[PDB]
Amino acid sequence: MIQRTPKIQVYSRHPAENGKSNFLNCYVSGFHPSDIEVDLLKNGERIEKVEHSDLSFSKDWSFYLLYYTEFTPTEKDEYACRVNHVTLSQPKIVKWDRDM
Amino acid sequence: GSHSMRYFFTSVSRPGRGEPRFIAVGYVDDTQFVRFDSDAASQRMEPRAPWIEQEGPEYWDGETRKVKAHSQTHRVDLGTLRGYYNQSEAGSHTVQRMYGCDVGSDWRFLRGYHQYAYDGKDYIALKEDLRSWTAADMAAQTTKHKWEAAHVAEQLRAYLEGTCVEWLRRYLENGKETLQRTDAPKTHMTHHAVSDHEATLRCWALSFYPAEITLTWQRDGEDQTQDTELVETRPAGDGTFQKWVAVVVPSGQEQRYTCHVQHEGLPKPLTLRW
Amino acid sequence: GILEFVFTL
Repeated sequence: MIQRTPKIQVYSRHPAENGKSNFLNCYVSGFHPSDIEVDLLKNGERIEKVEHSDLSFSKDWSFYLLYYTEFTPTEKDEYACRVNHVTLSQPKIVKWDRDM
Repeated sequence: GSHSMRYFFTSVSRPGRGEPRFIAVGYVDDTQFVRFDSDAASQRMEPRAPWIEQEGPEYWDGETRKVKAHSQTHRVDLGTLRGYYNQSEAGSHTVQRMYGCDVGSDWRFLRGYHQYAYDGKDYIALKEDLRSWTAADMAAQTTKHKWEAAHVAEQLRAYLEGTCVEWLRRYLENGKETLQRTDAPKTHMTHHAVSDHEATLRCWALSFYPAEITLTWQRDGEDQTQDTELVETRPAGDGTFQKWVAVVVPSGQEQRYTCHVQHEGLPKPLTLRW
Repeated sequence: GILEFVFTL
C-alpha cells in the first residue's frame, strides 16, 4: 500500500489587499490514497462554507485538490489551512503568508 | 500551439456497504470541462466549462450512458484485482485510469495514452505505438494476455487516433474564446530583508494560462540554482495559474540578479530586475 | 467525448 503525504500551499487567488474581497486557497497535491480532510481556518476556527475541486491526479498517480473560500484579508486576522491524512499522525497546519 | 484532451477516472471501494466512490473528470489542456461524481444527486455527466454547455441533450445522455458503464467496469475491476492480489474485503482500494490524445500545432494527432493504476502503482499501460502493452507485474500480465486475445489495443487505437482528436477539434472550436487564448504571466518582483546582510528576491508569475511555465534566476548573466527556491505551479481558482521563484542574495547585491520567464503567451522571454 | 466501450481487466 503506497502512502504519499500531501504537499500543501495556502495562498490568495488575487493579490492581497486589506479590505478588498478575495479568495483563500488551500492546494493539496502529491498524496495517496485520496481520502483527505481539509479545512480553512480563520483565527484558529474552522470556516464553514468552503468548496473544493473535483478529485483528479497527476502522471505519477498522486492526487490533487483545491479547497477555497471567499475572504477579506486584514492585518488583524490570521488565516490557515488544516490538513489531515492517513500519513499524518496529527493534522498539519499551514499559515497563510501573503508573501509566501 | 499543442493541445490535449484527457480523462481521469478514480474508483475507491467502500468496505462494509455498497458500490465504490467513482469520480470522472475531463480536461482540454488545463481546463476541466466535465465531471461525474457517483456521490452527487444528478447521476449525470455535468458541465464544468461554459463552452460545453453548448452541447445539447443527446450529448449529455450519451456521455452519461458511457460514464456509467465506465463506473461499472471499475467496480468489477476492483473485485478482480482484490482476487489477483489476494487481498481481503476489509480494506479500501483504488483503481485509477487516464486516457486521451495530444495534438500538435497543426491539430493533427501526435500521441495517445491509456493507462491504469491499482493502489497508486502502475498496473498496465498502452505503449506509444498504440499496439502493445506494458504490464508491471504478473497480475497485469494476465490482463495483457486477455486484452491481446480480445484485440483491445486495436479498438483503443481507433478512438485515440480518430474519435478523440475529432472531439478535441470540436471542443477547441466551441471553446475558442478561452481555449485558443494564451494568458501571459503578470510578473513582478518582491524583496524581503532577513538580516542586515541577507535578502530574498522573489519573482512572481500570476494569472497565466496554460500552466506550463519556466522561471529561472541568473547572477551576472549566468544561471543560478543554488540558494534558490521554486514552488510548484498552482491553480489560482479562476482558471489561471501562479508560480514564484526566490533567490537568497547578499544585501546590496540585488542588481546582479535577474529573473527569466518563459511562457508560450510571451513572444520573447521576459527579464525582471529589482 | 469518452470511450464508447470499456473492457474489464
